[PDB]
Amino acid sequence: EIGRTTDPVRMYMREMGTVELLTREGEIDIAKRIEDGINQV
Amino acid sequence: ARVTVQDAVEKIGNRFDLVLVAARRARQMQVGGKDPLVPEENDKTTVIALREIEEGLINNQILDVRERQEQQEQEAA
Amino acid sequence: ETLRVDPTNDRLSALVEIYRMMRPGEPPTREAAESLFENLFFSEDRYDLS
Amino acid sequence: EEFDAIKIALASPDMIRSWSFGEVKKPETINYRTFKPERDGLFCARIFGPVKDYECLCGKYKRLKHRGVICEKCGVEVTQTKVRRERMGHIELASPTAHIWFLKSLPSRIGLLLDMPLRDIERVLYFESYVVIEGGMTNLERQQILTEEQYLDALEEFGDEFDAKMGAEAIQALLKSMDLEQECEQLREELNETNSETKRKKLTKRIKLLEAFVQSGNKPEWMILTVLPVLPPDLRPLVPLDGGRFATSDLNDLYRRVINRNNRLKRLLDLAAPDIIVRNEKRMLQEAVDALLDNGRRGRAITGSNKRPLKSLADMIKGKQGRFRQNLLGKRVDYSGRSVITVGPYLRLHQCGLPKKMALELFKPFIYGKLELRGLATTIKAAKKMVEREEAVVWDILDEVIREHPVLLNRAPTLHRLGIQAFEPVLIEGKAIQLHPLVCAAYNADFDGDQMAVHVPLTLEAQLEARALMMSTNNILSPANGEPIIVPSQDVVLGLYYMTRDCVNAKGEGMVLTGPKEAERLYRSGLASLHARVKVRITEYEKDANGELVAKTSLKDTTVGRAILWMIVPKGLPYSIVNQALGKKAISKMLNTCYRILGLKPTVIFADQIMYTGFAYAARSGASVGIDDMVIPEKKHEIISEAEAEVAEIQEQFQSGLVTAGERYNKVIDIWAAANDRVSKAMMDNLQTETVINRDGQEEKQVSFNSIYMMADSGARGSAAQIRQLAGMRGLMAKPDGSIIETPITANFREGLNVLQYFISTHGARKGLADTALKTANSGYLTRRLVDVAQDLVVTEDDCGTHEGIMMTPVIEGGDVKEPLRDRVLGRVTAEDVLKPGTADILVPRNTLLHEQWCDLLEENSVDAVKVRSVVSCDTDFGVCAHCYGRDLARGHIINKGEAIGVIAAQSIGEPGTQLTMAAESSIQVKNKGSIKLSNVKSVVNSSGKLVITSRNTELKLIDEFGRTKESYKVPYGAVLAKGDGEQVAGGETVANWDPHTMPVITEVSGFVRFTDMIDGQTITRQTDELTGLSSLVVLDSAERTAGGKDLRPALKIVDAQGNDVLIPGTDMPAQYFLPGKAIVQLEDGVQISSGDTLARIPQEITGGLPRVADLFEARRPKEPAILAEISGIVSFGKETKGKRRLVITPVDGSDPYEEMIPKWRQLNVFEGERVERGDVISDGPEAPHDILRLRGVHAVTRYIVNEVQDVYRLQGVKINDKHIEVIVRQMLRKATIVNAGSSDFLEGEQVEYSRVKIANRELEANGKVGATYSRDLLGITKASLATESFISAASFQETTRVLTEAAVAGKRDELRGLKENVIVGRLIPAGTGYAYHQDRMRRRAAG
Ligand SMILES: [Mg+2]
Ligand SMILES: [Zn+2]
Ligand SMILES: [Zn+2]
Repeated sequence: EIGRTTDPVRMYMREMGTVELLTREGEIDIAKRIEDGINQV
Repeated sequence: ARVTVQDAVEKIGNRFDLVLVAARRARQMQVGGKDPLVPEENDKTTVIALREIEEGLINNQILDVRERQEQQEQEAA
Repeated sequence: ETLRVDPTNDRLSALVEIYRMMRPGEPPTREAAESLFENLFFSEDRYDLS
Repeated sequence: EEFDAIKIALASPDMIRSWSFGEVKKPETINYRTFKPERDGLFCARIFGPVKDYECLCGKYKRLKHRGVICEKCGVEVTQTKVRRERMGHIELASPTAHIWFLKSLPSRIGLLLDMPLRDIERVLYFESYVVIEGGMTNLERQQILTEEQYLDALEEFGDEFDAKMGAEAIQALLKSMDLEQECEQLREELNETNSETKRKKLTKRIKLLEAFVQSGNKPEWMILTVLPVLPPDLRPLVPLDGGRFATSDLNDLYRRVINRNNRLKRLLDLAAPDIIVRNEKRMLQEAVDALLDNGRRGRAITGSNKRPLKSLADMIKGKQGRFRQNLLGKRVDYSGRSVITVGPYLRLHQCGLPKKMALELFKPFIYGKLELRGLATTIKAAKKMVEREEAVVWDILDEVIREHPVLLNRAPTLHRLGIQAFEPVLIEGKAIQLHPLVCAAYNADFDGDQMAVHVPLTLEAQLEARALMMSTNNILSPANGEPIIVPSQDVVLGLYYMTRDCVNAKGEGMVLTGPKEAERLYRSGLASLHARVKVRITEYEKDANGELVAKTSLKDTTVGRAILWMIVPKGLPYSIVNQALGKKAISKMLNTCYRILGLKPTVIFADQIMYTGFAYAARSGASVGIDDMVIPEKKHEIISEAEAEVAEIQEQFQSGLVTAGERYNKVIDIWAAANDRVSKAMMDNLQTETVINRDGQEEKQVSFNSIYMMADSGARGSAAQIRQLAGMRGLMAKPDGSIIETPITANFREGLNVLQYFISTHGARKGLADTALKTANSGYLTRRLVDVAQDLVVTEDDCGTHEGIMMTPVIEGGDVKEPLRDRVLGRVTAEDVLKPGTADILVPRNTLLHEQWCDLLEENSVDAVKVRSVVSCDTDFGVCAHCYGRDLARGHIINKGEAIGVIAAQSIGEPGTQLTMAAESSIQVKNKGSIKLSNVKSVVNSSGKLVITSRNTELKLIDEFGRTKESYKVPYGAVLAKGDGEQVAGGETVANWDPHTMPVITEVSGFVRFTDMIDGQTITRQTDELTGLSSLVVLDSAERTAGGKDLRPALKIVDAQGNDVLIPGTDMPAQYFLPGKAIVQLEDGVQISSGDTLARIPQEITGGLPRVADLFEARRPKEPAILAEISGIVSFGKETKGKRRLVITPVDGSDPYEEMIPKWRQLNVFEGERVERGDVISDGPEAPHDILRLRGVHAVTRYIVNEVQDVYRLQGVKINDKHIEVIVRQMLRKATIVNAGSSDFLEGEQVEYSRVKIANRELEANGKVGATYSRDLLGITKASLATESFISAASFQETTRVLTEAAVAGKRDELRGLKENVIVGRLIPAGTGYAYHQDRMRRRAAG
């Protein structure tokens, strides 16, 4: 479908649109996993 | 001469050859310190060269012979 | 004859066609196409025949 | 220092580091308080050199003790400042980046090497999809695009053998791995099996690229950048404006953002970021590099701070305002001045008046020098102060300096070479330059506010060639055509006309005078008039056999004025020149005669004296213009009223319905045109010869002395049309675009127009004015293209020794002779003499210049066709010989070796461009008496005893008593004639008759007619008429033919009572008259047709300006080209396919059948198998030059182009010698294409220079071997100029980026032959004075 949109801004927004937000639970989940990795090392 | 240069061209041939020959002769007169063959009559070196060429005194062959003789004499001493 | 050549079928496909003609390279969501068409020709602050 | 050639090639990264003096790491430029440069910024002193000469920042290593030594502490080397103009830097990119020029500039070289469509490289570079570098496992291959998820699918399964990459790294890895030799050989093999024309040519071009790319030594890897160079600071300055602000070039900005993105990419990679972020950075870096190298080609141009796009490097090279045209081919100049011009009539032909102030300024240093020589000033500063205070000795010195020193006068636009001329100065006061009146025509100058520029030649050689080549007394003939340019004009002509004209009895009839001196003494004492008819004793001189002047004395009948004028005329000319009332033509002819008899110097002096006398006597005449001088016919209102009443009655008759709109409109226009002509003729009759004088007795009638009539006759300024507007009617006008208004303007300028008539005339006024305004630009562009194509031409040899030529005949278009020979052959060299033993015993010796005398001989012997040596056939390489050229029109002799022909030709053709704009066909009627000679005629006698012609090309002529052609005509096919060949026709007679809106198939014999393969309903239609009941049969074509009647080809059998057809004697052809479709026979089947009757009736029912010549020279293809017969033999139709008309020519002797597709709706002139030859026309329409060249040959295309260009100029009365158009055509046939395997390194389909092929071919034929076979191609002006063997010439011309890319890839080498090349590099051109110099360097190639 790509209409050869050479505009880099369009490519950036198209790439970033895929990943979806998640709040109040993930942040805690990922922070815990980061601290766990650091504690392991 | 002063007005029209037809006779010199007729004497030598090409206009371009005329320009080159008369230029080297005029340089000779101006800076080399030679003596004009024809009378001054209050003329620039350019027109003196053209009048010399006009009446058969200066020509490429004659200039070459003169220069070779001068070089030969200079190297002799 | 124009209908026979016309590829789009319903309203929504037509809006999608216009949307990807005006802004090529972007995904044509419902709301985006709707807003584009309205603001394009029928909105007070974006069109004026004095 | 000294060099020989310039070469271009790609730059390897190590090369770019080789240029560098250090790498630039920070984007800083200068410090904000102390404006010194920063440590590693864009302006560092360490890498680009020191700011101030011989002084480092600390200054510890100073006083020129350390030369080249680097002061370590401040890092600043102690040398000159100029180095900041030439040292370069570099930048090491974190990720390889593609060079835009080799990616987008079509055909996209990167695409050609890898054989990938462009969009695929695009999608790879912008990180949108993967690409497979190396599939060792058989699943995948090289150059296969992999989508995002597809790569995951292939990796998870296979892995560890799967190389896929994305972005510029991938492209560089692809190029680095690809081996050229393999594909070279593979494609060489592949062309050997199958040649699909499209596939064949694309493979040829790709093989060409690979072979050249291997030869040049470049490697494809280098098309992608890893190191990027940085231009020296002083070519992108950052300078302080006086107001405290700073001015900067845009390259500073573009470089800064490239450096910023690069630094941040390094930071990102060092920091281990997620992949989407680094992909973003990589794209932005690539975009920044693209915007640096060429802005806006990547789609969206980066705009500066203001609103506008930043201007990048390619922008600095390309345009009309790039380096090439604006600073290298033409540049601003010292020692020059400019001012308004004014007429000085007292000057001699070689002088110009120069203001004192301009002269004082221009010749400044000369004055300083001679002030020091004479001791009047000790030092130069004293000389300055002497000059600025203008002491008297300064003026004396200046007068001594300018003497004998010529200056150059120029007026822009410089259309032709006479726009720059050298004059000798005369110092005047005032501030305007004084120009001699006679040279205005050459300059196209008028004294109403123009300005001219003055330049000073400096060296001795410059002075000499200003005096010899450029002086105004050397330019009296034009180089375009041979006619003189010094031509007396307005006031001069009026004075000479008034002085010469004669009058009845006025003072001093019939006195007898002892020569002109008494005539002057009489006239100036008031004892006689200038017009008296008197008898004067005159002595002419006449040049003898050996140049002697014989004197002859006689008693002539003349006037006082002519006697006085005779005192000027140099001795040698006849008296008959002066003895008639002189106009403009007479004066110009007088000068021309004096030139070709006496020489140059007498004509110069004579031209001056003519000017002086003309002014003097024009002033003494006191001619003036009052309003009573515009007389109006006494019977104008009668004509107007009659025309008005007649138009009123025709309009009244219209409402009876007897007259339609078109009838009424045409009738009214015709009426008003007739009335206009009657009014104009009555006005001229009343005006021109209206003076009745008593001749000592009764009345007499003579031409009038009306002042406006004088200005008309003399050719001074007026014309007939202007006077018509002043005194007759103003005429008919046209609506804005085409239509001509019905009611004309009946008033004239003496009477005054009214509101509506004025408004009507304004339309045409503005249209014409806008036309000129917007036509000048097209003229300029055309002449620029012409100059660039043909610049390399210079006369190089003396005699190529060729035996070719062009046959030339006088142009006999229509009825009247457009051009005789003497205008068309004068001054050309005859090759392969034409002898006529017999009637004329014609002897023309070989290789002679056609003087006037030889032309006179030709006229009196009355020969018509002569073969003449021509430039297009010359055999010299890289030039033309003197002999194939002919005269040097401006000078008057055989042309000198070393003169620049091409520029002269282009200028002479392009100069008149500005003044260049923007049906009773029943039978053939002979104008004058003569004899008929037909040529190429197929005749058949009918029962009526009238000659019927079936030949396609039949030409009618008119041989006179002396054996010349006076008329020529084109007899159409199937036209009935009146008389046969041989007898003398009479003036006015009609010789041919045919149906205009019909092409009839004419019968030859009688008998019974059988309608074959033509059924009603399938092939024809029933047509029923009224009570009379006359039916007509009309053949329907296969378009509407039913499926059952498709194979039926209509034909007419001509049978006798027994049916047997008698065969034509000797010939075995069967009488099978298969008439093609729509053979409309009104008479039904079984009707006796007489011989000569119509069988079928098929009916048959121009830019011309500056665009016309622009299209002729550009070799554009007409939209509807006539088709030509390629190969002789038999012609037929074949099997139609989808309606594709199928044309099969099988040769009579040749075996190979040749097929042509034909468009459906186009008609065919020929019916069936005929004897059609090479390039026999078969369809109707404009003809294409390409086809002419392929079929007829080179001489044909030259003749075609010459004729159809010259028509456009003749229609405007512009005279140009054909030689120049021949030169342009020569330069326009430069290339050839090879169809053979020869012995040399050529190929199928290559395009190479014709000269190169000639050299290789003659070289091999000196060794026995057989060379390749070629065919010349014809290319337009722009193509041919863009395809030279030199990238500097082409690059300066047009389309810079494309030609630079091709040259860079192919590794070209420029050898500096042309004139533009040497001009750019600052050298002596290889033409004229410089010629000798280069030839010396040529022999230096012998000792190397
Ligand atoms: Mg003017
Ligand atoms: Zn230092
Ligand atoms: Zn030649």
